Amino acid sequence: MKTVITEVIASADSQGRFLNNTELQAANGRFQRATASMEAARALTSNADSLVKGAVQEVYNKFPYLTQPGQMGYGDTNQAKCARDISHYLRFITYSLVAGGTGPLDDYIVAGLREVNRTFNLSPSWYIEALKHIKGKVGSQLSGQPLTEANAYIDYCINALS
Amino acid sequence: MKTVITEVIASADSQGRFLNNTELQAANGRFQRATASMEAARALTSNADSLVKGAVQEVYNKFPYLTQPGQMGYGDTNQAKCARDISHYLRFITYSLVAGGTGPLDDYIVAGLREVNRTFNLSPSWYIEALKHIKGKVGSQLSGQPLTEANAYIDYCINALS
Amino acid sequence: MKTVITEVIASADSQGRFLNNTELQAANGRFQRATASMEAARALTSNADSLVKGAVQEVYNKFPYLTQPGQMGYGDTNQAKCARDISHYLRFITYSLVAGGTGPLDDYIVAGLREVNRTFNLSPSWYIEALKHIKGKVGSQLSGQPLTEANAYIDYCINALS
Amino acid sequence: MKTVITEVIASADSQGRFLNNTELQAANGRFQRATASMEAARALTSNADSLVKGAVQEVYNKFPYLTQPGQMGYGDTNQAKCARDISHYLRFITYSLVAGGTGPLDDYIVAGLREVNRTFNLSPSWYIEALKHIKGKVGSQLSGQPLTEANAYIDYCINALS
Amino acid sequence: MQDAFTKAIVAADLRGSFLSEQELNQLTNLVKESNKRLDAVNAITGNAAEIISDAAHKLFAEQTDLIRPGGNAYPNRRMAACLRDMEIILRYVSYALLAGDASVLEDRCLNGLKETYVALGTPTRSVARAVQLMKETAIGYVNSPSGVTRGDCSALVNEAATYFDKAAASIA
Amino acid sequence: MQDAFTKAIVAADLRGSFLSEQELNQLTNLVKESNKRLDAVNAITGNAAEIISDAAHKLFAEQTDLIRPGGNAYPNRRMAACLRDMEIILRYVSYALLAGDASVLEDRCLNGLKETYVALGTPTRSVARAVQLMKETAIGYVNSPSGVTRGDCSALVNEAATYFDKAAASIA
Amino acid sequence: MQDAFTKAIVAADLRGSFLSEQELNQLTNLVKESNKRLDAVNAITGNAAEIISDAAHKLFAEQTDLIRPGGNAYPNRRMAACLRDMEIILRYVSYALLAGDASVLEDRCLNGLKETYVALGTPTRSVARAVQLMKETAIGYVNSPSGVTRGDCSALVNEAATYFDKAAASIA
Amino acid sequence: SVLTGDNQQRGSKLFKITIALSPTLAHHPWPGLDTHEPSQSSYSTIVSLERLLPEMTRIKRNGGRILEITEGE
Amino acid sequence: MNVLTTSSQRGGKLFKVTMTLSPALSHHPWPSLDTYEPSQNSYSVVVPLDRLLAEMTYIKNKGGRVLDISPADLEALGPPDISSVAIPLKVELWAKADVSDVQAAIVAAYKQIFGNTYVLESERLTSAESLLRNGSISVREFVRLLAKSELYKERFFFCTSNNRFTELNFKHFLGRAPYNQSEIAAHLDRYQTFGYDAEIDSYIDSDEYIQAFGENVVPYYRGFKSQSGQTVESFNRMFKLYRGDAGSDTNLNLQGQKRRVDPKNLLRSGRGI
Ligand SMILES: *[C@H](C)[C@H]1/C(=C/c2[nH]c(/C=C3N=C(/C=C4\NC(=O)C(CC)=C4C)C(C)=C\3CCC(=O)O)c(CCC(=O)O)c2C)NC(=O)[C@@H]1C
Ligand SMILES: *[C@H](C)[C@H]1/C(=C/c2[nH]c(/C=C3N=C(/C=C4\NC(=O)C(CC)=C4C)C(C)=C\3CCC(=O)O)c(CCC(=O)O)c2C)NC(=O)[C@@H]1C
Ligand SMILES: *[C@H](C)[C@H]1/C(=C/c2[nH]c(/C=C3N=C(/C=C4\NC(=O)C(CC)=C4C)C(C)=C\3CCC(=O)O)c(CCC(=O)O)c2C)NC(=O)[C@@H]1C
Ligand SMILES: *[C@H](C)[C@H]1/C(=C/c2[nH]c(/C=C3N=C(/C=C4\NC(=O)C(CC)=C4C)C(C)=C\3CCC(=O)O)c(CCC(=O)O)c2C)NC(=O)[C@@H]1C
Ligand SMILES: *[C@H](C)[C@H]1/C(=C/c2[nH]c(/C=C3N=C(/C=C4\NC(=O)C(CC)=C4C)C(C)=C\3CCC(=O)O)c(CCC(=O)O)c2C)NC(=O)[C@@H]1C
Ligand SMILES: *[C@H](C)[C@H]1/C(=C/c2[nH]c(/C=C3N=C(/C=C4\NC(=O)C(CC)=C4C)C(C)=C\3CCC(=O)O)c(CCC(=O)O)c2C)NC(=O)[C@@H]1C
Ligand SMILES: *[C@H](C)[C@H]1/C(=C/c2[nH]c(/C=C3N=C(/C=C4\NC(=O)C(CC)=C4C)C(C)=C\3CCC(=O)O)c(CCC(=O)O)c2C)NC(=O)[C@@H]1C
Ligand SMILES: *[C@H](C)[C@H]1/C(=C/c2[nH]c(/C=C3N=C(/C=C4\NC(=O)C(CC)=C4C)C(C)=C\3CCC(=O)O)c(CCC(=O)O)c2C)NC(=O)[C@@H]1C
Ligand SMILES: *[C@H](C)[C@H]1/C(=C/c2[nH]c(/C=C3N=C(/C=C4\NC(=O)C(CC)=C4C)C(C)=C\3CCC(=O)O)c(CCC(=O)O)c2C)NC(=O)[C@@H]1C
Ligand SMILES: *[C@H](C)[C@H]1/C(=C/c2[nH]c(/C=C3N=C(/C=C4\NC(=O)C(CC)=C4C)C(C)=C\3CCC(=O)O)c(CCC(=O)O)c2C)NC(=O)[C@@H]1C
Ligand SMILES: *[C@H](C)[C@H]1/C(=C/c2[nH]c(/C=C3N=C(/C=C4\NC(=O)C(CC)=C4C)C(C)=C\3CCC(=O)O)c(CCC(=O)O)c2C)NC(=O)[C@@H]1C
Ligand SMILES: *[C@H](C)[C@H]1/C(=C/c2[nH]c(/C=C3N=C(/C=C4\NC(=O)C(CC)=C4C)C(C)=C\3CCC(=O)O)c(CCC(=O)O)c2C)NC(=O)[C@@H]1C
Repeated sequence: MKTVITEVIASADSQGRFLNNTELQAANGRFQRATASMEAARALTSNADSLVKGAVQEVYNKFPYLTQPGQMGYGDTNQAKCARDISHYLRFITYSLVAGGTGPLDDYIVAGLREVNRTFNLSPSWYIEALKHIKGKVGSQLSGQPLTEANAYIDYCINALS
Repeated sequence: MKTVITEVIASADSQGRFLNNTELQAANGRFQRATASMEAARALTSNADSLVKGAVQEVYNKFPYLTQPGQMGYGDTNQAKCARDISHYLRFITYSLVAGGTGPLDDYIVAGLREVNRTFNLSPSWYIEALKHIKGKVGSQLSGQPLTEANAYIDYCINALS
Repeated sequence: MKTVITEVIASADSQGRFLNNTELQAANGRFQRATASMEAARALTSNADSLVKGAVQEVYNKFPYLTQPGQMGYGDTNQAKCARDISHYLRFITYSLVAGGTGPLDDYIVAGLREVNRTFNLSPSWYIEALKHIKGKVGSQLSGQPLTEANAYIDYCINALS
Repeated sequence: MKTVITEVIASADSQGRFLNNTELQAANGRFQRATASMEAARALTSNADSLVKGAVQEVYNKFPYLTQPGQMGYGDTNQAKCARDISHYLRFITYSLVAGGTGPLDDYIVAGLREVNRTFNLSPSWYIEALKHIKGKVGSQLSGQPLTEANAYIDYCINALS
Repeated sequence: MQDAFTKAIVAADLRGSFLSEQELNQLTNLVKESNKRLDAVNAITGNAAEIISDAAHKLFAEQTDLIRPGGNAYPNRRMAACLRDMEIILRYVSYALLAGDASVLEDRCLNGLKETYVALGTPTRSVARAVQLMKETAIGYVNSPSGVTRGDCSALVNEAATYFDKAAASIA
Repeated sequence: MQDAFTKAIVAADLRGSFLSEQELNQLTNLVKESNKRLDAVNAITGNAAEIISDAAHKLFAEQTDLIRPGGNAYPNRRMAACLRDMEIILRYVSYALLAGDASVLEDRCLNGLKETYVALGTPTRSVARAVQLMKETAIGYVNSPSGVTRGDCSALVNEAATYFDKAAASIA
Repeated sequence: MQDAFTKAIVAADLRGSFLSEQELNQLTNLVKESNKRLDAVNAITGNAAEIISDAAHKLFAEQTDLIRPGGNAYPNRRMAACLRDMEIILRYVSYALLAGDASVLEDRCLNGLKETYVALGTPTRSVARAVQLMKETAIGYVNSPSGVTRGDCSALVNEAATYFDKAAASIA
Repeated sequence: SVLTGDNQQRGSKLFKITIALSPTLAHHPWPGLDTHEPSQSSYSTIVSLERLLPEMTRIKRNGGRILEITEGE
Repeated sequence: MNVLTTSSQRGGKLFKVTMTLSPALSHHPWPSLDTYEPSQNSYSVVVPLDRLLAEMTYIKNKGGRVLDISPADLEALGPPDISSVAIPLKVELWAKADVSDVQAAIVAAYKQIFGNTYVLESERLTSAESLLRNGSISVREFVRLLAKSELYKERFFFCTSNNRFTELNFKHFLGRAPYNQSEIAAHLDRYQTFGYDAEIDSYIDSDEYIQAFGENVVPYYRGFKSQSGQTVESFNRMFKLYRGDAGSDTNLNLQGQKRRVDPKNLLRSGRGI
């Protein structure tokens, strides 16, 4: 799993050398940032649910036809799944904030994203809206660096999805 | 040349991916530290000379026989060289403080150190004393993080020499 | 380009051996089949246009919202593209029938399919319908082996798209 | 272990070929030489001790300060070690004469020489003197080819040490 | 490799000298801008996908023939390459932007690129065009973000430009 | 790989849940110690060469036979290896110390080590001994540094110990 | 590799004899079926994507836990593998079907698979289940095509089954 | 081959794989028909999960079959 | 082209200059728009040092542009001797290899894997070497480790282009040079999605690697002798990729990392993509 700390270890390890000043400087960076990161996570974790409702909802407004019978958005099972999924995205994001790296995101969400989505005919677009809608809401509860961090990670997914 | 910034680029580049939040965190670390580092360099740069005199000198006290005729410490040419050399070590150290990485040290001083020293019969020991003596003096002009940084780099060489 | 003939040559060539009976048998297969294949191509080539119209159309019935303003199906440029694209699929299929291999399809259409589609947000689904609708029409103008051949190739794409 | 005999076998073996005239010629060379080599070994083996005493001693004359307290040459343990070590060098040399190759030397003495010496701060210089002093003494007890052989091996170490 | 700091070092080294006080003050101030610098990079990386997507659309609207049978972006396989390339160039540019130095970009990405295009028959001019199209879009984001403390980024913006342009030029 | 943070995550993941507030507070405080943590590491790395050198001397004073013909540390070639190994183990330990987690140490370094030693005929006992000798020397530095703000490092010191000990045990 | 023809040969070889007239008549008959045989294969390959897609849906509707955190099909990465595997097995089965021989399937694909699955903690039962789900869907197509000359494919259908089953068994 | 430490630098779960060796997989650089080594007719290697699929497929196409798979730890 | 004399009758170091010709620089004595002879799109002249400045200014003041300048002495030098690479030599690492044999392999591996390029004591990898010689790692696996190592990346992959890195790779991992534009294209795409490790993996994993020096044989130079499925031109490309003994792949030299094999030459052997 890719976090700042793991990477410097890895790099040190490859060359076969002790952790010298170079790497510690880097580590220090991760730790200083953490305070902001951690704050952001507390904020998302608390409002989770509400964010999720809002998102799922949005998607339907954006793509009305999904809710029509014979479509994917239709019938509760699907809605349940849709909810579940977004929850996940969120969950991971929090994780990544705390871990101080994209690692958690990469391994859970991103790796294999495409093929899963292809085989089950999930349109990336949907997810994206979810995220965007979220991003917008988060853009109220947070501010300054905490905010900035939240965005970074949220986006990271947008880019991976697209 | 290995600095924090170059490394993360390198790592990013190898994997073939954009610089994401992970790396920037690291970079940030380097920049925050710099203020201390830079301070230390200004301090060494100013007292350079005095540090050098003191060191060279020390070495002779530590190894009297060097100054006897037919030895290495003997005759001005050699003394001049001895001075020059230590100056270099210092010079590089400053560089490394500012560059925020061991890079400068590695490429100038360390790589090939052994063989040079072997072929010309320079005893690592000597250099080491020089450094130690220095470290001791620096341990007055500096304080707090600035100091800490200075040490790190000075040591890094001790270890490479030994 | 992968056709029966090219492959056996390739295989022969790798091993470093002359074309022996093994390969010729295979070649013979390709040539016997051709008569049916060729027939199929003449049939598609003639009705091309009509097939295309029908398909494009279908897609819109299947996905009404595409034709609404602010969507992809909307505004002539896009419609033109949509047409163009399907034409291509067809064109290639004919080619492949005649060449007696998937080769033409693979190299023009399939290779890079995913990424193109991702970057421009073309939904595979659409294409698929087009094809299916086609397949259904073709299932009238043709019969017996000629038909069978036509299908094979058409499908091959469906699978590649999905 | 590298001796003439082992090498030709090795080379023959690699190619997968019987020992032909080429190699035997080489072998013949060795074994012809042996008579001289063997003689040399008998001479060193006998005077061993005396050579060792003389050497150790020499080193101290050459580097008086070693015998001062707080140095390496000081206190019996160290002297004992110093003796032991030189014995070894000698021992191996004899071996190599008899084996008719550097093999024995390479594997015992030379491989890892540097790092050992670095980590324990043994100065190559010392050993060298030991050897030189030896070489000088040997230059009396022996003569002609026997001598020549003795030198070769002794030197081989000098070069490895330096 | 190289970057702003390392570079200044190297210069100093050949003179054989400790760093000039003047020279330190370059680096001192360079540090101060860091935060700005970072955000700039962050903006590109965050929007990457889009930047490209966008540029492409515009590239193909202009040079219709690229996407016509017999053109260089046809068929799919080729198109894919063209997209891939754009991305790469961008990726590097970003790297440079962080380093505060063209080098990385010049050595890894640009050097020898032009020749490849010509031998393949890929039209260098069009490539260059794409690079610019990218440039403009990218700056767009760098310069208009949300939730950042408002201030002056110009200095960075221009340096960004230059990188893009070195690219455009050497390819072209 | 793993480290303190990542680990907690993973646990949380299997439960399928957001991180408990309680759990955050572990990490929150872990951060606060960082500075201490870092200095600890810095101390080891700074003294590395010495730590080893020292330990070795003591190891060989005790087990004279290792350095006698027929022993395991003789001749030079072997000796060299033995030194190298010690160092490696140390290197890893440090890594762990920074991560705040044994894993890295266990997985890259300790895993299979015993068996190797066995196959070679290296006496595992002695190896373990060396590791301890190292431990004590290392702590020595961690705990007595220069220019560091005075305060309590115990917590870190003990964790350090544990790492050394996991090593000793699994080798032995 | 091996297949129906080659196999019979090999047997004959060890006896040291020309092929039995009886044995020829196996092969003679086998030829006659070819056309049927081919269409069967064609049907699978044509529907491949679907077969899988379908089976998967059903697999996950049944064993909900596989897709829950802590299950084996979670997270994405794993899911992907699981899909990929199913497909592979299918691919091989088809191969066999053409050859007229299990071998290829057994040797390249099935051999060692159980143990792998075990080591990973993949639940072999579920894998087997999937294979069957696939089987039924596949037969579905083989057995109900359009524009093929109507006749009896049973013989082939059963052989198909067997292949699927060998798979199911050896995995399970 | 017993792993002395995690062979691979890049990290994932590692699995020891024991294979019966075809002459092709490890041909000796010898004139005539190449012979795999007598001492090991059953090479055992340590592999990362990611590499595990490629390694097995390459083993498969070459004569030799997987004797056993064991998790490397 | 070949230059026949190193120096002018009056002492003077000749220098071969290569330009792209322009209609102004040379034109047919024909009616209608002036055309340079097509065959001389890239013209070459050998000029003494004295006239070099004037010659070059004139070329550039017309639409000419200078492709490259090179001393005549380096030019008009023998094509490198293939003596050492005609028969590579080959190293096998037996099981139960004694201390020396393991050393030889290691050296040989560093030689082939890194080019002549020198590896310093600090650069050298103890860990990887450690593993070899107590078993556990194949020669093949060591080779993978070296190409993974930063040392490798810093020289070959981080300085030059991915285009250059591919053929650089081909030569080190396989004696062969690259055949065809396709190989170069495939590797580039692999690198973009899978990344650096997967690309490195794909040469060692490839069957061509397995078929020759598959396991426990240090890679040797297959190119310079006739190989199956190898385009004839590849053999010529091997002379461009491999310049003499005591010629290396060096980031260090001025503009260190460039392409030995021109893109056009690759296109000749095969096109399609
Ligand atoms: C929401 C925007 C839309 C929606 C979603 C939806 N998803 C599925 C099925 C799956 N979705 C996922 C996604 C994940 N599962 C994971 O484990 C992870 C990583 C943590 C992700 C991102 C997966 C794997 C599936 C496949 C099977 C499964 O869910 O177990 C469906 C069902 C489609 C089907 O064919 O079964 C739906 C509908 N639901 C909506 O209403 C929106 C349109
Ligand atoms: C000082 C502790 C002792 C001393 C030094 C001394 N040095 C040399 C010769 C060399 N010194 C170096 C060192 C460096 N040169 C470099 O380029 C670098 C990196 C920037 C270093 C660290 C070198 C390379 C040489 C060899 C070549 C040269 O002449 O420069 C000597 C002369 C020995 C000789 O035979 O050349 C001496 C004496 N002088 C003393 O008296 C101290 C004991
Ligand atoms: C029809 C089902 C829908 C539709 C299609 C549409 N396509 C594009 C753009 C492209 N489509 C392709 C497809 C091909 N072009 C090729 O050369 C090949 C291989 C031979 C294929 C399969 C490509 C490559 C493009 C991208 C380049 C381009 O500009 O054409 C668009 C325009 C996308 C845009 O963002 O402008 C559209 C709309 N149009 C419809 O009405 C349907 C929804
Ligand atoms: C004699 C000129 C000086 C001296 C020697 C001395 N040696 C050591 C320690 C070691 N010496 C060796 C050398 C060898 N041991 C071997 O097995 C071989 C190869 C066969 C050699 C050449 C080694 C390995 C050591 C390390 C520990 C050990 O003694 O085994 C010392 C002790 C230094 C210390 O503090 O460790 C000394 C003093 N003694 C003198 O009086 C001269 C200066
Ligand atoms: C898109 C903006 C334009 C375009 C691009 C294009 N490129 C290729 C093929 C290749 N491009 C490269 C270039 C690179 N190699 C590197 O290492 C780097 C970074 C330093 C780059 C950017 C290479 C090597 C190839 C050949 C191999 C491959 O295709 O992967 C094509 C395909 C053409 C062909 O015949 O291969 C295209 C289309 N051309 C356009 O049409 C756009 C204007
Ligand atoms: C320039 C294109 C835009 C802009 C930038 C801007 N940023 C700041 C200040 C900060 N921005 C950051 C961002 C980071 N610092 C880090 O360590 C990282 C990596 C994790 C990032 C992304 C931070 C922390 C600061 C300091 C606090 C803050 O956000 O204000 C400023 C303020 C002035 C200055 O830094 O000197 C500015 C101006 N503003 C613009 O006009 C553009 C929108
Ligand atoms: C020193 C305290 C003791 C000692 C060490 C010693 N080790 C070897 C040989 C090896 N030791 C290792 C060590 C590692 N393998 C790994 O995977 C790791 C962790 C990642 C390590 C640290 C290995 C690989 C070997 C074998 C090959 C090698 O070159 O080291 C020896 C030499 C054994 C021989 O007979 O050649 C020795 C001596 N032995 C002692 O005497 C001390 C008690
Ligand atoms: C513990 C073994 C000993 C000890 C440690 C100690 N350190 C601090 C505080 C700091 N230590 C550092 C060091 C670094 N931070 C970095 O980013 C880097 C890498 C470049 C290093 C090396 C820093 C910056 C701090 C903060 C400022 C300061 O130095 O005080 C403390 C103070 C308490 C705290 O947690 O901050 C302590 C106690 N002190 C001892 O007495 C132990 C022997
Ligand atoms: C899906 C129906 C079920 C399932 C599959 C699943 N497999 C893995 C991982 C692997 N599965 C294989 C299988 C193969 N390797 C081969 O060589 C072949 C064909 C020759 C097969 C069939 C292998 C080797 C792996 C491990 C390495 C790899 O993925 O390439 C997983 C993930 C296991 C993990 O922890 O990574 C899964 C999920 N398991 C289920 O949950 C389904 C019931
Ligand atoms: C069996 C599952 C179903 C079925 C099969 C069936 N097929 C035929 C006859 C033929 N089918 C083919 C197919 C091919 N021959 C080829 O060379 C290729 C590859 C290019 C294919 C796809 C052919 C050529 C024939 C012969 C002519 C014809 O189809 O009319 C039969 C007829 C009996 C026979 O053995 O010829 C049958 C029964 N039909 C069903 O309804 C089954 C469910
Ligand atoms: C016309 C059908 C196509 C076309 C032609 C074209 N050619 C040029 C430029 C040159 N063409 C030549 C050709 C020759 N020079 C020779 O001496 C001979 C016979 C011995 C030939 C056939 C040359 C050498 C040039 C370049 C220098 C010159 O002008 O003589 C151009 C103009 C290129 C420019 O940018 O200058 C063109 C347009 N190109 C087309 O557009 C048509 C498809
Ligand atoms: C010393 C007398 C002068 C000098 C030498 C110098 N050489 C290099 C670099 C290399 N030189 C070689 C040499 C050889 N390669 C071979 O294989 C052989 C014969 C088999 C030889 C003699 C090579 C391969 C290199 C390149 C690889 C590398 O540099 O690592 C340098 C370093 C160049 C640099 O800028 O780093 C130097 C300094 N230069 C002097 O100053 C002396 C006049």
